[PDB]
Amino acid sequence: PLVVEPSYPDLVINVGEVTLGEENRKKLQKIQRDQEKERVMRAACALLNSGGGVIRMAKKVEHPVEMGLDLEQSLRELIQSSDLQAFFETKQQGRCFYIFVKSWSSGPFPEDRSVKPRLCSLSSSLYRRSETSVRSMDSREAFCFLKTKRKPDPADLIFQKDYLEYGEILPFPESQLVEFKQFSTKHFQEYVKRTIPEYVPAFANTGGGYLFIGVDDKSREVLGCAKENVDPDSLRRKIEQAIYKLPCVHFCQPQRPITFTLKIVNVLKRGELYGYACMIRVNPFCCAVFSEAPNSWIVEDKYVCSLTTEKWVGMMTDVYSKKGLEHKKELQQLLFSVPPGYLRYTPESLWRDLISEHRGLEELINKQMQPFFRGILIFSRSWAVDLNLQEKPGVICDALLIAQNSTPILYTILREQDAEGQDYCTRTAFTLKQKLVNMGGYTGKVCVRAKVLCLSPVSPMDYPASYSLAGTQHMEALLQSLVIVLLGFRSLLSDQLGCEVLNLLTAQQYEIFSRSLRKNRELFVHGLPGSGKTIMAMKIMEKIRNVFHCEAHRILYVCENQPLRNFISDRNICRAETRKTFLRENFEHIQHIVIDEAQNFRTEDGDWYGKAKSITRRAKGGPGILWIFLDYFQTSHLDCSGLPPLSDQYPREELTRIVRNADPIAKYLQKEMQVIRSNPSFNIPTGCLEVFPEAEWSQGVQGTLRIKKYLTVEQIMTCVADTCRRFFDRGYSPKDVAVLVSTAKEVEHYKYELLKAMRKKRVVQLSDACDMLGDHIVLDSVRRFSGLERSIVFGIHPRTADPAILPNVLICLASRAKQHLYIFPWG
Amino acid sequence: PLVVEPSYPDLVINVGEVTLGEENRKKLQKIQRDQEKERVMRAACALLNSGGGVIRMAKKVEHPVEMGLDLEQSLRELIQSSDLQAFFETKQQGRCFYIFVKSWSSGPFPEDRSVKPRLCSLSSSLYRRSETSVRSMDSREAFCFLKTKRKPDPADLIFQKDYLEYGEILPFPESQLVEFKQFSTKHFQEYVKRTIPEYVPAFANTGGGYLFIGVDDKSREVLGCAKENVDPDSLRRKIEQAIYKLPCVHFCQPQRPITFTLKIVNVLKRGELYGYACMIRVNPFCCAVFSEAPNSWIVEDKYVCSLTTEKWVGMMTDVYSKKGLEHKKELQQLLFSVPPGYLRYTPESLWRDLISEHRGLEELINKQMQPFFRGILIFSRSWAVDLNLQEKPGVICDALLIAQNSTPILYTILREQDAEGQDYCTRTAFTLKQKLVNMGGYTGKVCVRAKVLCLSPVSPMDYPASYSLAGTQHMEALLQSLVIVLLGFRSLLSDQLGCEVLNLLTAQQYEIFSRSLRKNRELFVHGLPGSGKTIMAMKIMEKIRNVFHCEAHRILYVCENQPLRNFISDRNICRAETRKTFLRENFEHIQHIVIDEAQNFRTEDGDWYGKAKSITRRAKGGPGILWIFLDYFQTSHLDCSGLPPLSDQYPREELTRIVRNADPIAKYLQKEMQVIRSNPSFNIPTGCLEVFPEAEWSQGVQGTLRIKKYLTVEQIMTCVADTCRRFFDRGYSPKDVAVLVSTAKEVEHYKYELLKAMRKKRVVQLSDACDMLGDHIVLDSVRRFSGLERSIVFGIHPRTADPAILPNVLICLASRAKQHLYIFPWG
RNA sequence: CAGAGUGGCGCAGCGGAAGCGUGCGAGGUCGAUGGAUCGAAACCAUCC
RNA sequence: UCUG
Ligand SMILES: [Mg+2]
Ligand SMILES: [Mg+2]
Ligand SMILES: [Mg+2]
Ligand SMILES: [Mn+2]
Ligand SMILES: [Mn+2]
Ligand SMILES: [Mn+2]
Ligand SMILES: [Zn+2]
Ligand SMILES: [Zn+2]
Repeated sequence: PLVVEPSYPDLVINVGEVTLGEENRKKLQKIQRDQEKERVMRAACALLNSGGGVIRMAKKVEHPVEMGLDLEQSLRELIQSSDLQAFFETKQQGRCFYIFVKSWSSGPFPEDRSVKPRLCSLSSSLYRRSETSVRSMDSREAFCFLKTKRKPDPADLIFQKDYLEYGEILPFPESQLVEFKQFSTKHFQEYVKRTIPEYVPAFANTGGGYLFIGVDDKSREVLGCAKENVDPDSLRRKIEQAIYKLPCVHFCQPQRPITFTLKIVNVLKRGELYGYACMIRVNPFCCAVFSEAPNSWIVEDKYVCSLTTEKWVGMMTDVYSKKGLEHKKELQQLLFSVPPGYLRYTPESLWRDLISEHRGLEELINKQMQPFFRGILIFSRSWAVDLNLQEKPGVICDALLIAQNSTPILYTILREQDAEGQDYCTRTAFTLKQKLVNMGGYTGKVCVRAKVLCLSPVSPMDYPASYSLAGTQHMEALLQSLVIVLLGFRSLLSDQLGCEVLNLLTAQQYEIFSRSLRKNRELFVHGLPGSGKTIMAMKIMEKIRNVFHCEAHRILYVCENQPLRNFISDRNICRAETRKTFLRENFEHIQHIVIDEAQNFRTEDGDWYGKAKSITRRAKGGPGILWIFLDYFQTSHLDCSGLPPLSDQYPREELTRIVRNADPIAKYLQKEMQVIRSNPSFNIPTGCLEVFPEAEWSQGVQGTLRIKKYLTVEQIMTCVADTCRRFFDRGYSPKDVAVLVSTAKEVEHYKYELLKAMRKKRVVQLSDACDMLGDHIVLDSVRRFSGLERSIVFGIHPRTADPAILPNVLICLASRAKQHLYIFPWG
Repeated sequence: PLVVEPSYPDLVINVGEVTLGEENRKKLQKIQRDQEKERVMRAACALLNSGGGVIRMAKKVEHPVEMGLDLEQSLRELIQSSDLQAFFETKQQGRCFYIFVKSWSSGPFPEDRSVKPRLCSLSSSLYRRSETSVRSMDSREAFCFLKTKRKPDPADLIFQKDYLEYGEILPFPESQLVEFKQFSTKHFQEYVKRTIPEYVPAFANTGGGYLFIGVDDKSREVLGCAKENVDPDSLRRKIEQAIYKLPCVHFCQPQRPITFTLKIVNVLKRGELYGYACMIRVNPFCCAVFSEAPNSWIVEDKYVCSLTTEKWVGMMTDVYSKKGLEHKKELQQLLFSVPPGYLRYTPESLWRDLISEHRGLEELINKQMQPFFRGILIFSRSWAVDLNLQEKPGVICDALLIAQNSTPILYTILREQDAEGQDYCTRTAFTLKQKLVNMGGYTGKVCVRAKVLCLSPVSPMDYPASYSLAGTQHMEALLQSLVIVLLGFRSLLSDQLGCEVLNLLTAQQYEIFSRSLRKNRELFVHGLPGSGKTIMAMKIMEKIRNVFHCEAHRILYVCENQPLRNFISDRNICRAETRKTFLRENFEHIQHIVIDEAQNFRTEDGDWYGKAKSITRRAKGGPGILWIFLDYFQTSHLDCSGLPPLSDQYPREELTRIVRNADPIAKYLQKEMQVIRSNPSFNIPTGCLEVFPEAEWSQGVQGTLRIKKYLTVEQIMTCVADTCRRFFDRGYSPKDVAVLVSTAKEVEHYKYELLKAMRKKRVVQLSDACDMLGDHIVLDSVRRFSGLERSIVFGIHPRTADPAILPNVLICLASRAKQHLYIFPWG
């Protein structure tokens, strides 16, 4: 058998001794020549179908040789093209000959998915009748034929005869429906056994037909087989067994076997029995019939394995993320932008952390990076763990180099040398390359070299020059495949990519939403939790600036909460104020007004809606913009909000697509919204909560949601500290974490407890919700975090005065978490 | 030579005598065998590339014979598939052998454009270096190669040498970049000259390479050619001339020629000059290099012609109604819906006219139609005229039969037997079939039979059974291709299809528009001329009833003009009234109000807008719907309309896509809207007319715009009557025509004047705009025709009392025509 | 435009099979691959 | 691969 070599960062199949050179291979005997050719072609097919690799063969002479015409032609047949260089490149050194094989297909969703076949095969074992000849279907023909099958005569006169005259002439020729065969003179039963697989499947795959055995096909003479040579019952039994032995694959019901009529008739010479002639009528088969199992190979674990018939048909007829595939170019430009003329280290925060914790690491890396002038060096605590592989103690970090005029290199940094370091690095590089091809959908020639570096005080293959990243196009394509690969795993870079995907989804929804600016002066925006209400408000204030050409301070933003007010003020896109400040001060200078979280306003301090109406109507350019954003699921009090009735809240816009939270958080939000609908708060007008989220909408961004109950306050705080420490060690910054509590009164108690639990984790700095721009964890109440978001949120003991409002507080908490949400309910 | 036979309704190529049968073809000399094969393959390639046809060949034997293995294999090579039955079917009758060829690709926009090449070829003449061998690209390979090009070494150490030593061993083998040749005799010059065309193009197309002439293949020793056989100057001249003789095609700029380096180096023997060795370095070429012209054939005019290199590359790399292509299925189910279980005649009005005009036509057709149980028979005055061919006097009618278990048949009915009737029918059927394939994109096996019928009391070819319409799928696909074909011509059916296309575009825009119903209670809809405003209003009322579940009489429609009132009222979708009636009467039972053409309202009778506000505000579902449709380009007076200010007209919806007029009418409306914008009326709001048509929007519907000036009134009347008579002869109805005049005072004059002409055309029935549902020509004023539309409009002498109102009239007139507009201005 | 590639060397076969002349019983799978044929070096195609 |  063929076995993949284990100590390489690629798929490497050793095919042993092979005779190379056209003269050398012509001097061989055909049997050994064909055996060597078949070995090489099985290896090539497996590598084509398994993501690419290297074929290693020892050559018997030192001097450079040509591969050979038969091997060339077999590779051409394998890829159905004369463009060998697109998939095969050879190098040779000393007594070694290498064939570097590119993947035939890459990714779960190729562009050519409906155009080209998924596999390469040495043979498909599919035959069809083409006029008077039987022709094997190549990979493309078999693909089309299986697609067709999957989508939902004077010969009969002779067939009806119960006997034939020796030397009789049949009145028709061979055709699409008729075949004439003579009997072999030597081995009659072996001959029929050989003949049935060639012709019966071909007729079955195309309209059926007649097979006459014992007929000269040049004369159409009936000859048959001498009775001394054949026994009709044995012949019939052999024929039937051969026909029933043929593999068949059904795309339908019922799955009845091949339908055929077999007649053995007497051949009478001068009216007396001379011999027997065989006639088979093959009726058209509903689906594909194979002469035998297809000759297609693939790499499974560490072995080169042939595909079964049904597995082959499944591949030929049939955690990935569609959002990554859709946005790969934008995501790559955002995170992995490749600069001109200098080498970039990312993530910068993790790089700075690593060089601070480890002495000489910066010098080691900078020394190793001297040869490379342009590219990106992507760091990580453990690329192995990033790819769902086992962590290795002693590995300081891993770095992936993607630089111009170089192949991808995975670096593993060790504090001190270890025996398993090289094996660990090779395993990680192999996994990364296979992911880049099979999950990331990279269609080029790719290799990842595994190099182990040490801090304290098998040989790599030389790949062809086509495996070095030539320039910007190659680097960007490889980095987009890397984006797709990373989005399928849990890691720091994966979470950053998920944040950017959520931002892109919000941008799409905002592009749709902003068309309402030209069409409404007053507008009531009813957004659902996680629908991006506040992002929409900020972007619409920006757009108002450019559309009405008014100076930024002419636009006013009103909200209920000081933390949200401060967050909006930090961007300088407008003037931001709280309901109380808005009602107290004077704003005749304001043209346009945007009100957010209007469901949380209150009437005691005045008629804010009337004041906003007056201010916007007294504008110079007609009645100014007055857009009121609100979300009735996120009501924080049972009092009157001061909004107009639901009948008078027109014109209306609905933000129903969740674009701000990962998939688990969005599902939790939907369930909580349904619970709210079942038990609505009585201050909300009856018909408000009948807004339903988009039925088939999903974010395609993976996140985290854990509910940890029955814990004490001390246990909760210890768990929070441990999780935060793990995130920070992996490379998350503190400013991506928020701890939200039941009420503002418990904030100080839980703050002291969190500091007690965190002083063990080397960080002692917390922040209030009013300082979102600081590099610290924010601890506050769910109420005071309205409109603000963090990647990681810890929800501690969500509870309120009215059990009816507890689902509301759960929604308000869950909607603040973008990717990771930890809830610690009461017990 | 090969010429298509003229007597047939298909492309028929006569290839003459051909030897058929494998045993008979083996007896031939190779020269004759190959000549016959080449002739048959030229015919097959031409038919594949020209929409299909029949190859006729006379065979030398009476009895049936198989085609022959070489012919089978050539056909398989031509279609790059063993599925011969998909494109070729054979029949033989006595001494004639027929090959029925299907089109390779159909239509200007095939669904597989990016996958398969548009042409079949005998050879592409494109060669690539494939390791150590040169291979020609098949059609698919060349398609991919030209698609790629269309986008905007130790060998060098031996090449750089000034001289070589006899017996020197080259240290490299033949490879992707190196080719060795060794000619040892006289004729060395001819050998290298004919070596150039096969190796230089391959290297040029495949990244360049080296050609060493004078190197032993097996040992790689430099031997060269004895001095006495080679003259270096002459050799260089031949090599350069051969290289520059190679055809090249450029997709780029600059179109620089092929770049190469040629060296004739001295081969020394112990320091003594022995001979010459020739070395060529071929650099990669920007584009495709051909060894010769491609071998591809096509039928143009009556000849089978070979494509030139440039035409072949164009066809391999590069009226057609795209709207028809998009909507073919809906258009077919609308106009050519095939019924189950009976034969349908269309158009029904034209059929009735024909059988009323001609005695015995009904029995003739019904007796001819007995064999057919299911299908459709499509009548016309002249299908030849419909297909832009010449009209033939004596043809009563043409009918296209599309029935199950039959081939398409075009019937030509003559009043009396004629000699040229069969030629006319055959030409029409040939044109129809060729259009169905090359313009309607029909990818099945299609033939149109041509039968001539006589009202007064070359043999046809028998097609394979696969050309008969098996059932619903084939008949519907053929009728959809017919829809596409008809939409590219002028005819009654083409106009009906264009009307349905306009309706489908309006329906798409209404689906986009109706989403505003949930979001708005008050809405001001600002439509441009031809934007479907009234259709939107009607459909929105229909949706209001369905969504609010209120009875139709609860919805009120208010307009300015009695004819539009009547037209809307007859729909029974609502209560419809005029402005004055609305002010006068009581409407407390009304929930919703829709107001159309609001810019034409007047303030004299009262505050209609205030009344509508009051009525709608007090509905059960809160404030009721109050949608006000209006178009300021279509104003009818200089007086105040009573609408609220433009700033107060919010929220707004703008209908900017023209969906109710054909392309010429839409372009005319766009041109005149600029004239309006140049000088708007003083009563019109300042900024309202700043709305613009959708930039890249086109209906894709053919229409007619004719402006006939410098004519007197009787000339106008005669032209109108003549055009109406021509339309009615072709089969149009009088209810498709409107004659619009400047004012109602001139209506009485023009009505008598128009009758004075129509009494010569045998129509004496006219009506005003209030009888739009009758079977008569409508004559009325342009303003009185507000909100209504007809397929054919004659606009006569537009006029007004003030130049300030003059600009609107031409738009207000042109917007009322759907497909045909005739304007008769002053002069 | 055609032809040739079978014992070290030169060569005949022309549908059932490995032989002749030279060189000394030995010496080749009839240039390679694929195809038709019940069946080949022999018929067909492509390639070197 | 070579030859006429
Ligand atoms: Mg013989
Ligand atoms: Mg052979
Ligand atoms: Mg066989
Ligand atoms: Mn046969
Ligand atoms: Mn070679
Ligand atoms: Mn060579
Ligand atoms: Zn089946
Ligand atoms: Zn070029």
